Amino acid sequence: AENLWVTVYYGVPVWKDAETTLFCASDHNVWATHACVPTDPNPQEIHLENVTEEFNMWKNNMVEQMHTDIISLWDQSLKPCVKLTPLCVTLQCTNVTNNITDDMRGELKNCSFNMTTELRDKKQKVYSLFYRLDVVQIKEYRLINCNTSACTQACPKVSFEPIPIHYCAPAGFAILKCKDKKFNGTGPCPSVSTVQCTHGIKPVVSTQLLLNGSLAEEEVMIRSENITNNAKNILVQFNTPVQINCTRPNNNTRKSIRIGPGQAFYATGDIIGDIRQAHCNVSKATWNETLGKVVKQLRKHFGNNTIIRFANSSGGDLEVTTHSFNCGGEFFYCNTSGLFNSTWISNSNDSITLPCRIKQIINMWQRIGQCMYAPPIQGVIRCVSNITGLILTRDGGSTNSTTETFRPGGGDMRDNWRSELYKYKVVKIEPLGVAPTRCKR
Amino acid sequence: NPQEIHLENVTEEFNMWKNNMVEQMHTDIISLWDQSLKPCVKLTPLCV
Amino acid sequence: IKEYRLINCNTSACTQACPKVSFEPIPIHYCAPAGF
Amino acid sequence: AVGIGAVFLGFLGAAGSTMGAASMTLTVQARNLLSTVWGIKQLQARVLAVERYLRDQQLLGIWGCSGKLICCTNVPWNSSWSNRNLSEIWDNMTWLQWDKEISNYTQIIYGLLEESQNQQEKNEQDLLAL
Amino acid sequence: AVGIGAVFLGFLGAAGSTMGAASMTLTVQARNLLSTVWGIKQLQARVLAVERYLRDQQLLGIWGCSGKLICCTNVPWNSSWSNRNLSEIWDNMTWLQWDKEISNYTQIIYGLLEESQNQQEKNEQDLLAL
Amino acid sequence: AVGIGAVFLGFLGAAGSTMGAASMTLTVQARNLLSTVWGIKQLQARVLAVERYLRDQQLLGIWGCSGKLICCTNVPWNSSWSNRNLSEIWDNMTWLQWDKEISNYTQIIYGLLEESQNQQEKNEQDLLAL
Amino acid sequence: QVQLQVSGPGVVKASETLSLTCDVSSASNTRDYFYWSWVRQSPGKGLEWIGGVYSNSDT
Ligand SMILES: *[C@@H]1O[C@H](CO)[C@@H](O[C@@H]2O[C@H](CO)[C@@H](O[C@@H]3O[C@H](CO)[C@@H](O)[C@H](O[C@H]4O[C@H](CO)[C@@H](O)[C@H](O)[C@@H]4O[C@H]4O[C@H](CO)[C@@H](O)[C@H](O)[C@@H]4O)[C@@H]3O)[C@H](O)[C@H]2NC(C)=O)[C@H](O)[C@H]1NC(C)=O
Ligand SMILES: *[C@@H]1O[C@H](CO)[C@@H](O[C@@H]2O[C@H](CO)[C@@H](O)[C@H](O)[C@H]2NC(C)=O)[C@H](O)[C@H]1NC(C)=O
Ligand SMILES: *[C@@H]1O[C@H](CO)[C@@H](O[C@@H]2O[C@H](CO)[C@@H](O)[C@H](O)[C@H]2NC(C)=O)[C@H](O)[C@H]1NC(C)=O
Ligand SMILES: *[C@@H]1O[C@H](CO)[C@@H](O[C@@H]2O[C@H](CO)[C@@H](O)[C@H](O)[C@H]2NC(C)=O)[C@H](O)[C@H]1NC(C)=O
Ligand SMILES: *[C@@H]1O[C@H](CO)[C@@H](O[C@@H]2O[C@H](CO)[C@@H](O)[C@H](O)[C@H]2NC(C)=O)[C@H](O)[C@H]1NC(C)=O
Ligand SMILES: *[C@@H]1O[C@H](CO)[C@@H](O[C@@H]2O[C@H](CO)[C@@H](O)[C@H](O)[C@H]2NC(C)=O)[C@H](O)[C@H]1NC(C)=O
Ligand SMILES: *[C@@H]1O[C@H](CO)[C@@H](O[C@@H]2O[C@H](CO)[C@@H](O)[C@H](O)[C@H]2NC(C)=O)[C@H](O)[C@H]1NC(C)=O
Ligand SMILES: *[C@@H]1O[C@H](CO)[C@@H](O[C@@H]2O[C@H](CO)[C@@H](O)[C@H](O)[C@H]2NC(C)=O)[C@H](O)[C@H]1NC(C)=O
Ligand SMILES: *[C@@H]1O[C@H](CO)[C@@H](O[C@@H]2O[C@H](CO)[C@@H](O)[C@H](O)[C@H]2NC(C)=O)[C@H](O)[C@H]1NC(C)=O
Ligand SMILES: *[C@@H]1O[C@H](CO)[C@@H](O[C@@H]2O[C@H](CO)[C@@H](O)[C@H](O)[C@H]2NC(C)=O)[C@H](O)[C@H]1NC(C)=O
Ligand SMILES: *[C@@H]1O[C@H](CO)[C@@H](O[C@@H]2O[C@H](CO)[C@@H](O)[C@H](O)[C@H]2NC(C)=O)[C@H](O)[C@H]1NC(C)=O
Ligand SMILES: *[C@@H]1O[C@H](CO)[C@@H](O[C@@H]2O[C@H](CO)[C@@H](O)[C@H](O)[C@H]2NC(C)=O)[C@H](O)[C@H]1NC(C)=O
Ligand SMILES: *[C@@H]1O[C@H](CO)[C@@H](O)[C@H](O)[C@H]1NC(C)=O
Ligand SMILES: *[C@@H]1O[C@H](CO)[C@@H](O)[C@H](O)[C@H]1NC(C)=O
Ligand SMILES: *[C@@H]1O[C@H](CO)[C@@H](O)[C@H](O)[C@H]1NC(C)=O
Ligand SMILES: *[C@@H]1O[C@H](CO)[C@@H](O)[C@H](O)[C@H]1NC(C)=O
Ligand SMILES: *[C@@H]1O[C@H](CO)[C@@H](O)[C@H](O)[C@H]1NC(C)=O
Ligand SMILES: *[C@@H]1O[C@H](CO)[C@@H](O)[C@H](O)[C@H]1NC(C)=O
Ligand SMILES: *[C@@H]1O[C@H](CO)[C@@H](O)[C@H](O)[C@H]1NC(C)=O
Repeated sequence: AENLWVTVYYGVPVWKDAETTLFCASDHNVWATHACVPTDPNPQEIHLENVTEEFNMWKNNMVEQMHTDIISLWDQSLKPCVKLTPLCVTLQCTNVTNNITDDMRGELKNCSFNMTTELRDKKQKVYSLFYRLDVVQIKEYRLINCNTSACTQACPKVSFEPIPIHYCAPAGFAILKCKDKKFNGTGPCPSVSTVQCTHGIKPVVSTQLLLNGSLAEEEVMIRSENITNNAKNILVQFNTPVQINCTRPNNNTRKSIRIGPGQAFYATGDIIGDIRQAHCNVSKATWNETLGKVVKQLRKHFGNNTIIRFANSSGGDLEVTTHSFNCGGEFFYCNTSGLFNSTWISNSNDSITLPCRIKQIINMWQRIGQCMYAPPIQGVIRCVSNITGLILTRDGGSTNSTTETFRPGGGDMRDNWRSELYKYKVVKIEPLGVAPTRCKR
Repeated sequence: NPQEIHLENVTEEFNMWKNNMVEQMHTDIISLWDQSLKPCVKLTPLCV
Repeated sequence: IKEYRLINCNTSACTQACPKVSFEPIPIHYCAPAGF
Repeated sequence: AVGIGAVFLGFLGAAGSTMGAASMTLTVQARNLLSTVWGIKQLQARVLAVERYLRDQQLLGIWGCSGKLICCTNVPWNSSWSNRNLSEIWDNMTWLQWDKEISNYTQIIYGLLEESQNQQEKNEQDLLAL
Repeated sequence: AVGIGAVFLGFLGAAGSTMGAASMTLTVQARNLLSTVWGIKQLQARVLAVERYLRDQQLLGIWGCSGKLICCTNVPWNSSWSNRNLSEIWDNMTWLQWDKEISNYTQIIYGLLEESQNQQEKNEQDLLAL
Repeated sequence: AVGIGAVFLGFLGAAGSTMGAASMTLTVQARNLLSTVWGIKQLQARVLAVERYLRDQQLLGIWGCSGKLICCTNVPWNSSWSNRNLSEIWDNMTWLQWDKEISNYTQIIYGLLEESQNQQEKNEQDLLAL
Repeated sequence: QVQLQVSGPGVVKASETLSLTCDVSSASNTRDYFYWSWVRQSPGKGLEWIGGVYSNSDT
């Protein structure tokens, strides 16, 4: 005695997980924002009351899409630039000993070489300054990348500064944002909203230290796909930033030499004045209190009575072993030994200085056979950044001892994008539904 | 047989100096010239 | 530089024009999509 | 209750509401279904949105519910698909839970709707001859 | 009629005519609204035309005016939108001037129209429930 | 035969069947009409498929047959198009032979239906004016 | 989320006219009418309702 008939409702508020291509929106640069749809002046963010949605940062297609997009943009930016194929030659290199400090002995090499000119039948003897990490002995030297592949010089006009990028779904798709604070990144989220676009995410490239990122609104957040698994990276988000001042004090002089028809190679002619190592300063008290907060948060996962210590990086390439980043074109690799060196017992104006090495031959992404030459930046350079998070790895994991060792990590830039896209997911809307009703056709 | 229509009783404001058609034609012509010059020899060794 | 060089050498390399490609102008009609 | 305005919910504000409450916001969801690194991606996204919208419209048309947000049908609802009464359907759950519950029987209902529409069209054609 | 020519009314011919006279030539406008560097932009031209036509059709459908040239609706006309009289607009103004006049009230009218269509659909469902 | 079961024909199973029998499988055929350099080729293919589907939909709409699989029209059937009776058409030959037969009289019939629907909508508008 | 910002002179002379302006910034562009109102609280006293107006009519 029911007499219920099918009724079709078009436009019901129903969605489910889907994978699509999010397009870019922004308010000469490596990240091409000229082709992006301009952002709306007043973004629309609609709160979904009585909606609990399952989120998972570690299986988000948005991270993969952003990674692929960034690599594609980098390749596009490097496509219309000079290829340094003639640069692979025998180099007569001597040690730079003119006004240098004890910590800079042997880091720079004054290398002379023959090079092509505008005319095919003419050659020129030129000289340059090359960092020790860029040249390998065959007094006879050659560039490190010569036995791997050719290098494409980065064009001087395009700026390496990150620009905010907003990711927007097409019609028929929605982006759900988890407004719930203290969020683990995995599981239910009761406070959920829908946004036409994500917030401005600056594609900051860094290892062992998340720079110019987003800060937690309540307290330090620890996130891990499997915290009990030592093989899974741990993402730490700070509630407050730590100011870090990174500087190269050398007054580098850029001289451009003609290497072919319409092809110019920018070498480092000479350093005007004293030569000293580039370095990064960080406040000691701020770092200490941040580490204390991180230790207290980690104690919630690894027990209140455990011993938390921060130590060396395990090892590997210079990109993963040291904090790698870029400061206005110059690519820095900083020895973060003084930061992660302490132990904690479960009971002033001075600052920590990290020495840094500058590099010109670079490999941003985890690829072999695709390298880039960074033109030198004229004059002193300095930058100020906000350390807002960390990428950590747990060493060992045996239950014999009560101590836990955490070491800096990085290398994979997918984790860097994950720290910003943790609260965002993409779904496809299904406006068609069928329900039972007493109504009949 | 092109099909023209007179818009009787109509007046419209024109501005030739800010017409997007001119810019579009310029871009299209530049793109065509770039396309036509790609699949043939580049005289790099001529510089001697 | 009796010695001479092409004017473009110190600016950029030159691409030889395709020999079978003609430079004759052809009329072009710029036509909008539907709804325009 | 004297000095008060009015603000209407957005695209999916009715998702967590009951089915009856959400049935009044169908047009809001409906209107939003249509609107080289970035060019081809945007073009493909537009084509995909057009294809999805046209697929939904074609399904509605072949069900005889063309141009109707709410459209009753002649297909009876048997207890196998859902044993729940109307009282706890339209006043105690949302549409997302409904999609979760009856996701298995969606294709059967769609096929029954198609066959019912075909039978209705044939019956109408036969009657119209007289 | 033996000796007589054919004056085919043209596209946008009644643009300058009054609204009353221009409303009689809606067909000539509505009938043909859908119909390496060159091909790539021809493709997106086709896509743009298709999506524009589909959005217009969707807007017509969600108001309950699908497949119609003139559609009488149930929403009242608020005098605040325009204080002009019927004889004024329908005999001393063109469609373009009307669009310029009420360019800032189109969205509210569309929202009211779709809300009224949803209400009408709900009322029809309730009527069919008996 | 008791205990036989049932299996229903697929996409074009009724291609070689009679027109009257083949008229039961309209929905099955209807639902199947929508679903770097190779990216361009596939985009062209799917865009053209969408354009053809919209062409068919608009062609039906200009006859007033929107959303109807079977739609009757007021155009009389002239004898010279086909002198066969209904029994010989709907019970002794398929749709392919029919289309082959009336391939010559397709465009004229389409124009006749188009003008008939135009006259019908004009008459409806005139009647609703009063 | 609707946000309200108040502005006006910090000091006004006696027997003069005090002018205060509250601006409204709303992230939603759909047609909506709010009811705006002014509420003043004296130092150490309870709140007082001055007056209000609709956002779509002169009421
Ligand atoms: C985190 O965010 C902070 C704050 O935004 C970042 O710190 C900023 O870093 C940028 C660049 O990295 C820096 O801007 C530069 O400042 C200098 C002083 O004004 C300028 O030298 C420089 O302008 C030159 O470079 C631009 C391209 O970057 C060119 O567009 C411009 O024309 C200038 O280039 C001329 O000069 C150079 C040098 O002589 C020469 O080689 C060129 O050919 C040309 O002649 C930039 O404007 C900001 O000042 C920094 N802000 C602060 C507060 O420190 C930080 O880097 C971010 N961290 C990370 C990891 O991304
Ligand atoms: C690097 O080497 C070059 C050449 O060997 C040095 O340039 C010479 O500088 C001296 C002193 O200023 C001049 O007398 C020579 O004429 C220069 N030679 C050339 C070829 O330019 C250059 O000073 C060296 N730089 C450093 C930092 O040691
Ligand atoms: C640049 O090229 C010249 C010419 O080949 C090099 O000088 C030659 O060096 C070789 C090896 O020492 C000698 O056998 C030749 O006699 C030299 N020729 C001349 C004309 O000097 C020169 O060493 C090259 N420079 C660099 C920096 O590699
Ligand atoms: C580093 O962190 C500080 C503190 O969070 C940032 O200063 C904030 O800047 C924002 C800009 O959107 C303002 O709205 C806040 O009011 C500022 N806060 C403070 C306490 O001053 C600073 O912008 C950050 N710098 C970088 C480069 O990320
Ligand atoms: C998180 O990682 C731990 C450690 O690997 C997983 O537990 C292990 O599961 C494997 C499965 O074969 C067992 O062999 C190990 O003995 C387990 N080790 C411990 C310490 O329990 C655990 O399953 C992982 N969690 C999830 C959710 O995948
Ligand atoms: C990093 O800190 C060091 C000291 O730990 C700074 O070195 C001082 O730099 C100032 C420049 O204002 C000089 O006046 C001092 O004489 C330097 N002292 C020493 C001991 O070297 C360095 O400048 C700081 N760098 C940045 C970028 O802040
Ligand atoms: C990084 O540099 C900033 C300036 O860009 C330093 O900020 C200064 O901090 C001192 C306190 O020691 C204040 O007296 C100055 O007024 C600040 N300057 C500015 C411009 O605000 C900051 O201390 C530096 N941090 C480190 C770790 O070296
Ligand atoms: C790990 O810390 C240790 C000691 O603090 C560093 O080990 C030194 O490494 C250098 C270069 O390989 C050797 O010359 C020293 O003899 C080592 N010292 C000791 C005590 O073993 C090591 O460099 C640190 N790791 C990193 C990545 O900085
Ligand atoms: C990073 O810095 C640490 C601290 O200075 C370096 O460890 C030093 O290594 C030198 C060898 O050059 C030893 O003489 C010192 O005794 C070490 N110091 C300590 C505190 O252990 C470490 O080698 C640096 N890392 C790299 C890769 O150079
Ligand atoms: C979210 O759910 C709550 C209850 O779970 C809804 O509040 C109910 O509203 C109905 C009718 O609107 C009342 O009969 C109930 O008594 C209310 N329950 C409670 C606990 O107050 C609320 O309306 C829902 N929100 C939305 C936006 O749909
Ligand atoms: C443009 O204006 C003229 C007059 O200004 C319109 O012609 C009028 O048409 C109406 C209706 O047919 C007649 O009642 C008037 O007497 C006509 N006026 C004159 C002066 O002859 C004309 O129709 C308008 N153009 C179009 C295309 O409609
Ligand atoms: C295929 O053709 C055969 C013969 O042309 C059809 O068999 C006929 O079926 C009808 C009714 O369906 C009977 O009235 C005839 O007597 C049958 N004729 C013969 C010779 O058997 C058959 O139905 C057709 N099948 C399909 C699927 O089209
Ligand atoms: C350059 O200096 C380094 C480091 O002091 C030393 O190992 C190397 O032998 C020196 N080379 C010379 C003087 O050619
Ligand atoms: C290039 O040479 C370096 C050191 O000379 C060596 O470590 C590396 O494996 C070589 N790479 C290749 C591809 O041969
Ligand atoms: C976050 O995810 C972890 C991993 O499963 C889970 O155990 C934990 O309960 C979650 N936390 C919250 C607050 O939901
Ligand atoms: C670097 O050298 C140039 C040229 O000698 C000079 O103008 C400039 O001031 C120097 N910069 C610094 C920071 O000393
Ligand atoms: C660590 O100590 C706090 C008290 O400060 C206590 O609430 C907490 O439960 C302890 N942690 C665990 C995991 O028991
Ligand atoms: C590490 O800390 C120890 C004290 O535990 C100190 O002696 C040593 O110098 C520190 N090393 C660095 C690189 O800061
Ligand atoms: C190229 O050479 C010509 C003539 O010598 C000169 O006028 C011109 O400025 C040069 N251009 C460049 C880019 O060097």
